[PDB]
Amino acid sequence: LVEVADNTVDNTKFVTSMYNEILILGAKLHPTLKLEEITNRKGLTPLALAASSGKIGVLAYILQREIHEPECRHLSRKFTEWAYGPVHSSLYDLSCIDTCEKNSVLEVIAYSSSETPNRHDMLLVEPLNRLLQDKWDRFVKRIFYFNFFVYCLYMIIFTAAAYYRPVEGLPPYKLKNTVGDYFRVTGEILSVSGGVYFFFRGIQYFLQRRPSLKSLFVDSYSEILFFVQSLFMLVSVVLYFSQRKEYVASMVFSLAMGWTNMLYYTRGFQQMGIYAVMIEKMILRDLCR
Amino acid sequence: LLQVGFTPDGKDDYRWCFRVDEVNWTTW
Amino acid sequence: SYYKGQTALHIAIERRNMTLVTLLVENGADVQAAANGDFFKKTKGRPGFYFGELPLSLAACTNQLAIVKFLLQNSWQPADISARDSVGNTVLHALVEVADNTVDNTKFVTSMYNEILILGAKLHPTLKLEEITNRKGLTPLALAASSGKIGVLAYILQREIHEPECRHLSRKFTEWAYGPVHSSLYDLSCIDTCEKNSVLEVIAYSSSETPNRHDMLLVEPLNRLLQDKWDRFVKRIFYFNFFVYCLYMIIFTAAAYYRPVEGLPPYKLKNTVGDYFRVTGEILSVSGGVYFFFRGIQYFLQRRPSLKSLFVDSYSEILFFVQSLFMLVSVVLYFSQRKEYVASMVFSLAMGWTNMLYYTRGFQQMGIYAVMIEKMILRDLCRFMFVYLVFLFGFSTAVVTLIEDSYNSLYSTCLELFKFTIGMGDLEFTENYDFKAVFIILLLAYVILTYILLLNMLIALMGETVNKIAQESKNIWKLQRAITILDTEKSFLKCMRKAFRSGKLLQVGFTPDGKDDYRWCFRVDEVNWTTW
Amino acid sequence: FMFVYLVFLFGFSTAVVTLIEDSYNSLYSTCLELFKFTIGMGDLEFTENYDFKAVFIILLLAYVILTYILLLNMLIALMGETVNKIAQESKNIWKLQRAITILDTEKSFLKCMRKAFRSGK
Ligand SMILES: C=C(C)[C@]12C[C@@H](C)[C@@]34O[C@](Cc5ccccc5)(O[C@@H]1[C@@H]3C=C(COC(=O)Cc1ccc(O)c(OC)c1)C[C@]1(O)C(=O)C(C)=C[C@@H]41)O2
Ligand SMILES: C=C(C)[C@]12C[C@@H](C)[C@@]34O[C@](Cc5ccccc5)(O[C@@H]1[C@@H]3C=C(COC(=O)Cc1ccc(O)c(OC)c1)C[C@]1(O)C(=O)C(C)=C[C@@H]41)O2
Repeated sequence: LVEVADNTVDNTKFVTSMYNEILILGAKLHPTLKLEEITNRKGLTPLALAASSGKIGVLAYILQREIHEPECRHLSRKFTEWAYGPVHSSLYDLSCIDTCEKNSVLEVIAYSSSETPNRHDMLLVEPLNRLLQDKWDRFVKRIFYFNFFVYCLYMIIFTAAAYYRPVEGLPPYKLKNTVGDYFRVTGEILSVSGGVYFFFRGIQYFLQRRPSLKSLFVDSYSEILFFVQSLFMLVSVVLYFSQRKEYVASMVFSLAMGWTNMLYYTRGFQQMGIYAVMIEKMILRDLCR
Repeated sequence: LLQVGFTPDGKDDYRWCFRVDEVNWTTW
Repeated sequence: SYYKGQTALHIAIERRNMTLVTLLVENGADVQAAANGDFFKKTKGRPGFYFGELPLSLAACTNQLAIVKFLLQNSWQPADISARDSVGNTVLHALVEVADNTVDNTKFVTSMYNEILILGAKLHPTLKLEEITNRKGLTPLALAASSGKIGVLAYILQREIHEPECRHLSRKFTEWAYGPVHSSLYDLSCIDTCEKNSVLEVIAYSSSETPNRHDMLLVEPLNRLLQDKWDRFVKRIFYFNFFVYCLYMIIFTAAAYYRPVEGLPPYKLKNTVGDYFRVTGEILSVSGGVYFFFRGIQYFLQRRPSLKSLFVDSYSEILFFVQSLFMLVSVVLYFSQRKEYVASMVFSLAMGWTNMLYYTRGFQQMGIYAVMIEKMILRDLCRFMFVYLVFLFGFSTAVVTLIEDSYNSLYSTCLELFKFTIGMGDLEFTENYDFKAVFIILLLAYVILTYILLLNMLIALMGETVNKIAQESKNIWKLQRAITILDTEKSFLKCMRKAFRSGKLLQVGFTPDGKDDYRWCFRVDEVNWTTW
Repeated sequence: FMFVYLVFLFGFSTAVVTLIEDSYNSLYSTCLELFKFTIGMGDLEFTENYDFKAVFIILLLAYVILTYILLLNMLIALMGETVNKIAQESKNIWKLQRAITILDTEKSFLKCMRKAFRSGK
């Protein structure tokens, strides 16, 4: 019933109605068993299937499914606490919406391939929008701002240690006995440590997701760019340990990438996001072809 | 994490919840 | 707190229970008591619905005309139409803010407002309920005008009641209708120069958050009154203001052009006609500076605008204050015996000349250019500079680090790459810098990324802005004219006193108390023959 | 749009020439150099050692951003709207011009109208 849906008002209404009827009848026949917990070969429930395949009608039905019938209450997903007037307090189940299993509605909508048609409008469904806003206001916001602040500091140190690179002799360079030399070597170490961190982050992301080659750039632009910056710094340090003057040619690439990559954090504001999105599409659709 | 209903099997069910509110007065 | 004072009467009223609400009062329940709580208060932080604290206010705001009528005429304890809650908003206030600016809701709220007004007048002809203000000290008319409730404002301004017993209630009086023409008389009792708040003075000084302010001035009496004011005395005062500022700019330019270049400031007044003219010009310039300084300070004290809306709604005032500031600093440094007065003086002068776009607000066709330049500098350019500077600084640190062994200093790299952004660069690739291929790759990437991608991105965004704020030119112009008229009227008290804002001061009806009422009026006419 | 542009040009050029009265020697040459700045044919040399160099740089960078980028593209968008408006309805635009041409040609020569036999019959 989930995949037979075609995302039209008539078909969605019909499929949801008959889904309700079959669910009620099965519950009447077999109250002991619950049919919504059984997964297919891919190991995802009908709720997860509807969320993943873009079936916005079925997902909207299941998420806020309210059954008023007294004998059928455990079936209801959303409970209406009270309604004094225009306000109507409601309680949503959230039983398998966040941190539920290897698959969940949020974790599946977020990690779509961009082929899904309704992913942009899928997050508009009441419980998901409210839950995401609550998460953002609760603890995610300050962690994001701390992440942005630390990367801003890392870019400042990377820029300063790149600006004052010694110009006399061939690499490596003996650690001169001075405060300035100590600061320069500390800055180099901080830069390379950031490089290793970003390298492992990128590798583990690519192992987890394992994106298809065609959709490697449509949906992982920023991850590709952070991996490329880390790669260039890694090659630079390798060539600096290999006693060649050609570490700077890779280092400038790494640094300009590093600075233009703070457009990744413009994703956190409502007004400033589009500039970071335009630059992406305009470089992949138009310019490339 | 509250229990808001009773299962047909007679055992109380405890489930997570997330209270929300909305405004719609055009329907009276 | 949450339920403070809340009783089953409130639920029955909100549940549209005809009898239960009746039974509560029949038993002896008193409605004069009110329920106040965080849920009832008008707070956006938490869910709530403000219908007023008075139970009569609750019943009225809940669309129950029969029940409120019964309560008002209830024998046991009639509800007090004049009751005011802790906030101050009486029933009329509550009806005003409960409006949501929709055809159905506006029609309903206006209709029930009329019914309650007529009923109260019947009960208490002696008292008039529309003159009582809330804690903020503004009437329901002023509340509707301020909060953007265009439906309620349009209702109250042109409220015509044909009923013979209810005539003093009517705001607009129709003198006669020979045909398509229908002479009308509007009250104007509290529309201009009424109190510390008035409909015009409140619409003009909105925060731009109000949705209908541009379309609020379209209401008949206000548009007619503003046009009459503009045609009567405001127009020549505006043109005299523009002429005097044009002369002040000419003198400021001439005395700035012929500044002495020998020695350090101050300069001894040479015995000549030219020197006398130069010192006279300097004095005229500084006097203009003091005038603009005090004008700006008094404006900022009167309005006291919020920091966020300091630039959205006071662009021109900020610019005039900044010009005055630069001249003041220039004169201070000229009295401090430093040659650095000219550096501030040129800023002051270019500001002065480009500020005559303020007076382009007075023409219909020329206004938009002064409006575009504003939005395009505050919305687009400001936030696009963040996007551009990460690019410029990243690529310039990159470039200067590459060839540290035109592009010598970080400043010169910044300048050369800015000219690359705006199409005035030259890709010479002549001098033999180290790592030439990497240098070429960097700057070609930079040109394609900024000159082609980013610059045209900005150009398309600004074109969208221009397209957006060029279609609706009339609305853009009319509000600027309204603010100009209000400020000109307020500048000179005798100007308003002898302007005779109202068309006439006539008595057109008799009050229920039997004493003739004399009120201001402003005759208007209109044409509509499709209705026969 | 020339009214809007000339306040900018004259204010900024009086400003520039007053600053460095101690290419940019005469007010005429300031006007010409800044007009080429408006239409993208200027050069920000910043070479000769004028007094108050930082203020000079700030003035001309402000001028370029304000006129070359903001104002010129404002005008270009406005003219594009004009072209868009009067290019959609080409047939109407043409037919009236043809009508006036026909009327004037007919009126120019009286014998032309006399022997033209305006009416079919
Ligand atoms: C992986 C890819 C596509 C990419 C890596 C480098 C080589 C890149 O050139 C490109 C190809 C290119 C080059 C020049 C013009 C257009 C495209 O585009 C980016 C890439 C293109 C630019 C612009 O990058 C952006 O779009 C900013 C951005 C937008 C949204 C984001 O979420 C984001 O996250 C990091 C970054 C920056 C560079 O990385 C950079 O700083 C320099 C010196 C090279 C640019 O290759
Ligand atoms: C208070 C603000 C915003 C402002 C003051 C000065 C510094 C200003 O640069 C800005 C920032 C700026 C600079 C360069 C390009 C864009 C923006 O914009 C104006 C300000 C921007 C310009 C353009 O001003 C205008 O928009 C004209 C104008 C339009 C509508 C008006 O109602 C108006 O009333 C006075 C003026 C003129 C300057 O004041 C000027 O003449 C010079 C030399 C500096 C310009 O700062």
